[PDB]
Amino acid sequence: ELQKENSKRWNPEIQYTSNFEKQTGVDFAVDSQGVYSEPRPIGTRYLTRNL
Amino acid sequence: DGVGNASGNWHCDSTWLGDRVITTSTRTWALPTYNNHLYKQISSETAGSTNDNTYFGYSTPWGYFDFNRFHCHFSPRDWQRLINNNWGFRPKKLRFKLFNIQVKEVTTNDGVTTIANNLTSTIQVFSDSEYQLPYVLGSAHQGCLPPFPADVFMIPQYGYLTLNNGSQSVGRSSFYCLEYFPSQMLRTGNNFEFSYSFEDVPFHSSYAHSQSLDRLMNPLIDQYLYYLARTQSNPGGTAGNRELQFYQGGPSTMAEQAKNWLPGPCFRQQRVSKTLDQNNNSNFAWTGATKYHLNGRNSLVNPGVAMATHKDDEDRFFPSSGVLIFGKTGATNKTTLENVLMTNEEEIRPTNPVATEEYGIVSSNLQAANTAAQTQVVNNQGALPGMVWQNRDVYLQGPIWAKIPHTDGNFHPSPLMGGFGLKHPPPQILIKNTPVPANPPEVFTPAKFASFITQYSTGQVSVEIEWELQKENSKRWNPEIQYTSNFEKQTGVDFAVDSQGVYSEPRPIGTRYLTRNL
Amino acid sequence: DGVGNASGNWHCDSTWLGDRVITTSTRTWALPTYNNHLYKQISSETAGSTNDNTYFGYSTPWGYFDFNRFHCHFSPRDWQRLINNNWGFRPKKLRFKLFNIQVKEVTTNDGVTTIANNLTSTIQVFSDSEYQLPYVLGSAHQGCLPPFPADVFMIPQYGYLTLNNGSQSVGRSSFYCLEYFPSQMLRTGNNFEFSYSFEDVPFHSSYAHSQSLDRLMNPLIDQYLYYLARTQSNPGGTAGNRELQFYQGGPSTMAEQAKNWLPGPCFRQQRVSKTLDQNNNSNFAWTGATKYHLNGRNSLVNPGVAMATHKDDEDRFFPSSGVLIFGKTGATNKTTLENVLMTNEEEIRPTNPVATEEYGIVSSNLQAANTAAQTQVVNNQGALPGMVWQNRDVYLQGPIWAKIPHTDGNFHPSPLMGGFGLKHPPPQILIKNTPVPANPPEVFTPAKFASFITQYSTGQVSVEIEWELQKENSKRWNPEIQYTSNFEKQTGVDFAVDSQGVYSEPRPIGTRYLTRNL
Amino acid sequence: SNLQAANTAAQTQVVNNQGALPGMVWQNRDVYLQGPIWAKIPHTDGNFHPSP
Amino acid sequence: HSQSLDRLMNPLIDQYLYYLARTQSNPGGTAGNRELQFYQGGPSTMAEQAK
Amino acid sequence: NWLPGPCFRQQRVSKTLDQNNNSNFAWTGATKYHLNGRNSLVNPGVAMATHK
Repeated sequence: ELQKENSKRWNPEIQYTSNFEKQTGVDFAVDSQGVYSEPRPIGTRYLTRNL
Repeated sequence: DGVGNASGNWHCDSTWLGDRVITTSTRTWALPTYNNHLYKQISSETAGSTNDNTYFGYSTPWGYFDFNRFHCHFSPRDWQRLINNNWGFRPKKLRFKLFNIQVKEVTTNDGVTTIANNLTSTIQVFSDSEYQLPYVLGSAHQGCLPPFPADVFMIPQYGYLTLNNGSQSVGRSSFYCLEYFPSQMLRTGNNFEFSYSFEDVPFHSSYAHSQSLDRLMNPLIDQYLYYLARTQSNPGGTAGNRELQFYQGGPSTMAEQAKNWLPGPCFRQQRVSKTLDQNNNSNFAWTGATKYHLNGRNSLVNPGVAMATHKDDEDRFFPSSGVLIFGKTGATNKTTLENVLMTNEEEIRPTNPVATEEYGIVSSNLQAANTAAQTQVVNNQGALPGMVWQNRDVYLQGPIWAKIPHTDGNFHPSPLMGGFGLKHPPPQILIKNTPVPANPPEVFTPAKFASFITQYSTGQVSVEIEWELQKENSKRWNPEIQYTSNFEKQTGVDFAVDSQGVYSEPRPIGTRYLTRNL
Repeated sequence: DGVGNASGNWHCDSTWLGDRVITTSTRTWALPTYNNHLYKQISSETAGSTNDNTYFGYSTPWGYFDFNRFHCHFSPRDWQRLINNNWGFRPKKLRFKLFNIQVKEVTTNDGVTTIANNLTSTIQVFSDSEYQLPYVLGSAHQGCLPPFPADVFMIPQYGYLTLNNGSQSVGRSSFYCLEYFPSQMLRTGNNFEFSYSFEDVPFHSSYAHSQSLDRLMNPLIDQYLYYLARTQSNPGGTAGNRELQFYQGGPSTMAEQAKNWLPGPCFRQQRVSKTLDQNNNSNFAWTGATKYHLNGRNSLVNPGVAMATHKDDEDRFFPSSGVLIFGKTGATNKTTLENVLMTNEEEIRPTNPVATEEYGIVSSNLQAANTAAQTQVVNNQGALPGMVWQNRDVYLQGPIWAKIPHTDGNFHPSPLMGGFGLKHPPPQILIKNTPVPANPPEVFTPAKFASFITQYSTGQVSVEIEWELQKENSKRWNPEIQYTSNFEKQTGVDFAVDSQGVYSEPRPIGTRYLTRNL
Repeated sequence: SNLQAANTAAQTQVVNNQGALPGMVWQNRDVYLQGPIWAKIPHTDGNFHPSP
Repeated sequence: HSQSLDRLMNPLIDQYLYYLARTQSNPGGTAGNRELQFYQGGPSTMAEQAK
Repeated sequence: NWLPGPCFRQQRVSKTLDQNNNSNFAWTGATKYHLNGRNSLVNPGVAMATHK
């Protein structure tokens, strides 16, 4: 069950995003040998809210 | 609904109806233009304040209405009725109105100022009934409806703060435009209205306990439980050798008896006397205070956990920052002791620990044949299974409610200044003058418009609340303590005006007069 | 409907409802008197402009409303929602209102200016819902509803141009009187309204392709088709004699494989670097530009066919006139490079050719035993059977729509600045102050009346649009690129006000963030 | 830590641990794509804010 | 959260509650003798305010 | 995921007279609380285990 956000913030928020520049491999994919890997940890607290 | 028609009447009244009381209030307000119709970023850089005082935020051109004080609704005679005859109370319903709107334009010239009516200007009002804006109420700010009904008041300016790193902002700072809401526009001849329901909340305790927590036994019978009395049986001299002796519950040894209930938590503060030749010759209002620490900043614990002010026979003492302090009539922001009014929470001495003393004593080691026992003083203590405690009182000139912060966990969410803690409190009402531009040039310019006509507005406001009463059901035989007026002659009446026309309140009035068996 | 009654409320909001989003906006305007209630003929003779700049037209006393920009309707947070979660969108319905009208008279005297209310003056509004007047919108003019809702704006003056021969007119030049239309007159207490339906139009592509057009094969298998590989079989030395050798589709030779689809058309422009010590020491902003030729005049190709800005690793380059350029906060009309904001169309590199490079190579002759082969570089190319291409992106601070010219033929009528091309666009709304003559003489004169009272008017405007969303349906396993805010500390917030009260937009924001398999 | 007087300076003590006090508000720990989802609360007589 | 717990006030208005500011009123030198002085909630003193 | 309960540590006393210290500490070295200027033995208090 999802709880949707209902914010009146005027300016844009912080969002989780992928890399933009060139690398040797893709994050969250396999390498030339067939091994899956996860680069970093990903949390959940990106949107904001008035305490 | 025109220029020559009133859109509301005056309603100031009180109606006691058994288990309910209904109050109604009406006042006259005035609203200037704030910030020149601009939003402005504010910071602590202008202040040159310290790291603890560092802040980053915004200021807006809107005002807001504030009636979060008991004297906005109760007159002193009504407060006396309530606190002398009831054990508890709480709010039920609210109703709000704005009527008889007037808008004026101001022209200054040659040092002569003129004022005329503007019949076609509007104002903008809305309620934040979904709690999307920062809730700025509930911080004990000035700008309330005045206690005396014949007084005219000025509406305060609205602003807020967001996250900062020094005098900087961070990527999580939020900016808010209030014009991004739906508002209702009012010319003269229009009015505004809304109603609200209070969620279910506990009654405020308007009583004092008439027993103490360590004296809940029968003083004539003994107990069937033993306690360790002696360890070194001394027959009279130094020849006392080891022996274990256990006693039986007795009336004289009230303390040496099994109990069932502990006192509440503590956060021990510094003691300060009302005698300058009793306090230490040093400045320790900040270095020796009680603080908390959050994100590299310090902040005074003010007022904090509800504790008793002083013990028996020690009324001249008080904690550094553990009481509410109001000011007498016409005081400055920087003031001495004979011009302030301090409260007393010494009616909760039966259950809550004294603020300036320690909680208790615990052990620190394990004694042996050749090691004496050791103890350690407990100057702070959180919740333990078995604890009971009271809350802080409310005053005729104090706050009514606070908004509980939306978090994952809280613990006993009573606001520490006193009042009713609400997850969905009465919403903020914001009001503004609609800008009227002066004459623009006759050739188009994209430059930002900045020439305006000076305006302000005035009108009437009313607010009405229904409260639920809890009546007392006591079998006390002898008479009780009651709040009462003076009997002897003075120069003036308390809670009235003087020869110059100034209203004043002499003392603070609490609620805990009737008693109750703990 | 009187002097003391508001005829509308404030409505600024957004409502996301699944496959639709509805936006609403309200602003405050001011309208001066233009031209002294006169129509005037204008020409390039006063300018002393060149043959290319020669023009002949008219100017009118009417103003007009303009909201053909995305930030008139979307706030930056809403634009972020839209571009981070959707593959496409398009407009559906429109609604327009004008309310709370106020008219004022201005008296100047002794250097003292006074302003009073005129309760019996009117204004004149109408919509050109049959498209009989020249459509002046859709040329990226200033005079829009401001991006920040708390800003007051001035309405622009309306005029148009017709056919000219130098600074002269010809027998086919058209003059237009706007009073020759039916309008609606509004005193204070009246309001105005109309609605419109958008014709059926394609969704805007809010995605970037994740494959390229020359890489649509399987990289493990070979083809069943041969291509000519060698012509002079060289066994290692200069003794190579004639021989025809054909190869088979291989993974290494991706380019040497039969395909099915060509890139789009091109109109190759000049390359300009962001390094002054990399650009040539000469002025070539006009002599070496890309132009078209129409009726003896030249005109810059600006911005023109949608092409990619730069190739890989070459982000410091850009075409001379092949991108959109906005200005930072508070810039003049003549400006240097560190005060402008340039866009990047490099996300259409998978299908569209780079702007500053050539299309391809073709042959020029017929080789023989004693004639070497020759080629020729193709710097321009129209449509060929097999071509696929993308359109230019839209920006939060760019235009929304354009009117397609009524002609006999067009080709892919997407407007070259970006947006939705419409044969029946939202009509122009024109507004004017009704003239109030001063006191005439007391003896009749046929001479033309020329004494008027100075007036201007102010009021509120609102506009509401409903958009249709196309949701994304992707099976990508790894995460996508998303527009995001800064994370570290700065002095101010992006898309907010500074300490002086000025709103500003730091960067341009496009729409192509999510991806899609070509 | 003490009670100051005319001839006694004030003293303090640093609080390195603290349980629940009336008035406290707090957040919980975040969850991660590669972390646990749930835990079983132990069957006892009392708990306090049983978030794992 | 986009606000902090010690910054939930309005930064333009003052409070109607006093706090103990000084104990040894120093007129500038070492001749400061005992005196109790109470202040009023101010924007600069965010920490010195009832919460 | 789970911590033990609260504590109010008390003095240890052995059932061997030649193991307990040669002194009377049934009141001076006890565990008390303080309420309105009076002291009172914490008896029995928070539920804790008797011995290890």
